[PDB]
Amino acid sequence: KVTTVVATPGQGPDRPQEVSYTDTKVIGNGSFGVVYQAKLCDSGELVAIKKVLQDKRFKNRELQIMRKLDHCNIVRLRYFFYSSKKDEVYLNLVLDYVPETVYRVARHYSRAKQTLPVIYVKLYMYQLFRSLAYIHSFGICHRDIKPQNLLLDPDTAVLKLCDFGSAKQLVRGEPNVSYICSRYYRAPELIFGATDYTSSIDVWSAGCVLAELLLGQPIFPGDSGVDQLVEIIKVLGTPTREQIREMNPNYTEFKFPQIKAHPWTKVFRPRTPPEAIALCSRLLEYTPTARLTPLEACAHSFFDELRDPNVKLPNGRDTPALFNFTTQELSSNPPLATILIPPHAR
Amino acid sequence: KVTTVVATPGQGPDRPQEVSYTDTKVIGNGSFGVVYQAKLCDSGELVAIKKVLQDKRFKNRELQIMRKLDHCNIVRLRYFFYSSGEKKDEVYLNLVLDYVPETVYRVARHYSRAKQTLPVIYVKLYMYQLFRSLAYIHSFGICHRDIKPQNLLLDPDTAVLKLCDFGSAKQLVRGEPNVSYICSRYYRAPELIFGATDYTSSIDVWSAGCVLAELLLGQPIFPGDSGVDQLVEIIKVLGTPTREQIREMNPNYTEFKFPQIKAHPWTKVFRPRTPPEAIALCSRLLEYTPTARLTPLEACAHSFFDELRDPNVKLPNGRDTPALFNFTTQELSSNPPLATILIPPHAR
Amino acid sequence: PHRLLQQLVLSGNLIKEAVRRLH
Amino acid sequence: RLLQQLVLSGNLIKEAVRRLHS
Ligand SMILES: O=c1[nH]cc(-c2ccc(O)cc2)c2sc(-c3ccncc3)cc12
Ligand SMILES: O=c1[nH]cc(-c2ccc(O)cc2)c2sc(-c3ccncc3)cc12
Repeated sequence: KVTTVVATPGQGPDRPQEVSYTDTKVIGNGSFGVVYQAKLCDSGELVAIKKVLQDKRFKNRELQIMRKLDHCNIVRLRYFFYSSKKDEVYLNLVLDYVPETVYRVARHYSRAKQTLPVIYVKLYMYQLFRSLAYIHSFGICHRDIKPQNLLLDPDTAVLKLCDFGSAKQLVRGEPNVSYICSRYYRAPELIFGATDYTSSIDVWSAGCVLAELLLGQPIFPGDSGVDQLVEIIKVLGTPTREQIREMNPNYTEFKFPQIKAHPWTKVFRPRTPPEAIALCSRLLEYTPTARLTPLEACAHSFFDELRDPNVKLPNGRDTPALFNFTTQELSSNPPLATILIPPHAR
Repeated sequence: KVTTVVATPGQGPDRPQEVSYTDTKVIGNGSFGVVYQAKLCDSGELVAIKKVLQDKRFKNRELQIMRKLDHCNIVRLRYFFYSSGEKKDEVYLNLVLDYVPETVYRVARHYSRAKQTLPVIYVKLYMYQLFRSLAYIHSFGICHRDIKPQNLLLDPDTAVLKLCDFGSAKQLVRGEPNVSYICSRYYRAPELIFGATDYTSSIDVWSAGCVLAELLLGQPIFPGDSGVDQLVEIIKVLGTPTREQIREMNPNYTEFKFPQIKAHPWTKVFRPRTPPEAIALCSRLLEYTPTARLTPLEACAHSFFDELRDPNVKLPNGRDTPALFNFTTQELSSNPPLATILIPPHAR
Repeated sequence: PHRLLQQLVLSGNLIKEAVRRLH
Repeated sequence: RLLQQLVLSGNLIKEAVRRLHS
């Protein structure tokens, strides 16, 4: 069937308009809601429609958040609309469809017993850090960074961050739930029960993604909340009293056996690019404030090849847009712009 | 016992002057000449006097290069003067330098003897200052050509490093050929071994890379028994070069076929406890492709040096770090956008 | 470990218990 | 003397690999 709705532009404005779409099929079902794929009649362009049950006298966090965003590495909100079980209200997020994920790409190499080419590791991570730099600049923390939430256009290698269903605009002093983020990517402060954490939890999760791309498997595969810390301790060792205070000031453990960190160079297979390991060690820190900011990560030596005039994908194609920074995106450290934007890009 | 001579200031009115000094004692001999320690009568300050047999009417390269340099990380030329032996036309050039008591060589050997690895903080501090002095001299097109731990002077209290021995140094002019058999063997860049005459100042960066690796290993990374054996030691780590890399090293060299050897992993070259950023920096220095190596300024900006940019950093002896961020515009000439990294917030 | 974790966090025994599970 | 000759004759790498496999 062809389906016609009255919908509001994502950005917008903001004047409701008629939108028609067809070829509606389910591509996901969860405790959050349902996701459909569809085709826009006027355009031909494919879209994902995320349908969520909505408390009619409450505002939706994800919507409010999605409306603020416009960035080449974030999934675009094209439209939103409501339905109508009788008195029941659903909010529908109409998103640009993206066929692949970093998960399903890394899984393909992992099953073929091989590692993702270094160049893609640079491309995906760099675009990830950019999306973080952008959302963090509004004070928005994603709270669910993982490979499944990193969409990929397999031809252009454009990465788009998706799934803001856990996202929140963080306000200091106002506490946030600790049981958040997928377990494998959950920062240690969260496991320790922090309610006063920051956007740097996303950087930790970004480190786990990086490490995972390097190992061909999750670096910290905890079987449970407690086991997740066991897994972290195997690599980082136990945290110092000062690191514990920095993660959660309201947590005290007077007595515990101290364990030294495992060397980073032995965590990864011997041929792992040393610069990838070096970057990893500055993301996977216990001390939340010692982690690199996303912008700082973007400027790391590891992404130097991306700044080289002559860089190409293995498929011969040019790389996607990497250097189109905005003042919003650079706001945490505006001077870094002259390093992030190479001379050949101005 | 006061020795008095007419000497010319290193920088730089050019007007000659009577200079007196005392306590003249020999601190080193070699095929270059002699180095003395002495004490200036005029201020009590210690000096080194490098005496070299020199032949007019030919310029001394070392002299000309040294008269141009004024930098906290380069041994200062205070005066120079000529003297004569007694055997007709036997003329000596004397470089009067600021005396600096220790070397990176002597300090590393002390740690190696006591079966200790050099504390990583000192590795960052020494290397950073080395690259800073490299950026400085390279900005004039000057290539040192003999970077090695013995040529890095050290004040053991302040941890100030000063580059010295400009006896191999040369102002490189693109298009004008330079000699290949240069540098101390262990620190000699592979393009030099391949016979290149069209090389650049990136040969100092390779040598800097060998100093870094040595401080991490407690011994030389490439201890070749000969010129050919030097390439062997390099191949043991880097593997054989590609046809492209060979062309980058010396376009006038070709070898059609050769047995391929693969690189040894950087993480296995160093011991497990080696900081990953140190290895990473090293991997960006010890490259076959000379243009692929970091510039000295880029090297200064590498994350391995981030601890030095921390406002709270202290030397293990309790002292503050020396001046690290007083960059002039001449220093930043090759790359101003790097000032964002290089000069931290608290230092502006 | 959701109630277990909660108990470990409230009791001040998290690191002790994680270290034990390391062996 | 020897290094110069291997450079000029284009036999450096061959000779170095051989020496490594001694
Ligand atoms: O926000 C989202 N939450 C959850 C899912 C989801 C849920 C259950 C599954 O089995 C798979 C995916 C998706 S799929 C998606 C998307 C897909 C393609 N182009 C744009 C957006 C957004 C979201
Ligand atoms: O330029 C130089 N060449 C060679 C030596 C040398 C000579 C014989 C050895 O056994 C060791 C080193 C020295 S020592 C030196 C110096 C020393 C202290 N403060 C300032 C300068 C400069 C030079």
